[PDB]
Amino acid sequence: GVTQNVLYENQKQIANQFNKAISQIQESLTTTSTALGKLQDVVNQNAQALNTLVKQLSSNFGAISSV
Amino acid sequence: TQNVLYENQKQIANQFNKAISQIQESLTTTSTALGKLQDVVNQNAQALNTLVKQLSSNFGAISSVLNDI
Amino acid sequence: VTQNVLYENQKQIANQFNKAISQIQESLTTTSTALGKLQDVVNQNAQALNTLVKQLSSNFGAISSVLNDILSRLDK
Amino acid sequence: LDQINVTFLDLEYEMKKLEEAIKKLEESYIDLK
Amino acid sequence: SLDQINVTFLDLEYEMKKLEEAIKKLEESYIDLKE
Amino acid sequence: INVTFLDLEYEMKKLEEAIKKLEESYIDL
Repeated sequence: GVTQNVLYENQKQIANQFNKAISQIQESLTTTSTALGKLQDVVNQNAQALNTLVKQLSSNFGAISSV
Repeated sequence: TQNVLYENQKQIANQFNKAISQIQESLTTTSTALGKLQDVVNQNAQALNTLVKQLSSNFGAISSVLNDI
Repeated sequence: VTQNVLYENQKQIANQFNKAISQIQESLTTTSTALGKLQDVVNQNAQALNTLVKQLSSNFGAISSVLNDILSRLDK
Repeated sequence: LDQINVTFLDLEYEMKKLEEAIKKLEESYIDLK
Repeated sequence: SLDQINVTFLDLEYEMKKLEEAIKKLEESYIDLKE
Repeated sequence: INVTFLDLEYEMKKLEEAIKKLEESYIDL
């Protein structure tokens, strides 16, 4: 009877703590995918800027060389 | 009562083990993405260093021609 | 007996849970650390690129104007 | 200098896999009697 | 001219804060089983 | 001009470890 009560109370704690942890894990995974998104956007943007710089560099180097 | 407690423990274990399986997949995914990010970042870092190399080379080559003229 | 089995199972559940939570926290600390590093390297190389564009425009302006004044001075 | 080329990044798959993970964690939840 | 080349910067401080919060709230989720 | 390189191999190792230690945390009821 008393033991039954203790086990029930422990299960209450286990469920509450578990569900709480799961809620936090989900938010942290949302945060992680958000950051990955941002990182990707900035990396690819600066990749593009670098390709475009190389393009305009070759064009100006060729224009100055021909002169 | 014994039956109810047993059934609740079954749920707790199944749900826990399921969540753990998903967490492992998501951590594998996260390390994979980090790997990719690193590879692309370092590749473009190398392209930038190499561009600076070839820039100094061409700048020095055109400067020395301009100076001797 | 039945009470013994339920007790043993709860002990396992708690230990395994708390262990998993400890590992999850370490992995989230690791993840934020990596994000920090990624940010630092990305922004550093972004700066290096802006600075390269600055010194590039300065040298392009300095060299591509010498050729034009030579276009005028080779006609004299 | 055309031999200097840069690379691009696509993690869409990874991000989809995370969105999946978070949705399947909703499923794992606990409701006792 | 080359002013059309623009470089961007990254700020994921909010994201890292949200992770630090998550970890701190997982500390509140441990199980102190009353023996 | 200074460019820098990234090395998060330690971090990825630590994640692989985490995943492997989560395999030890399942519940055999």
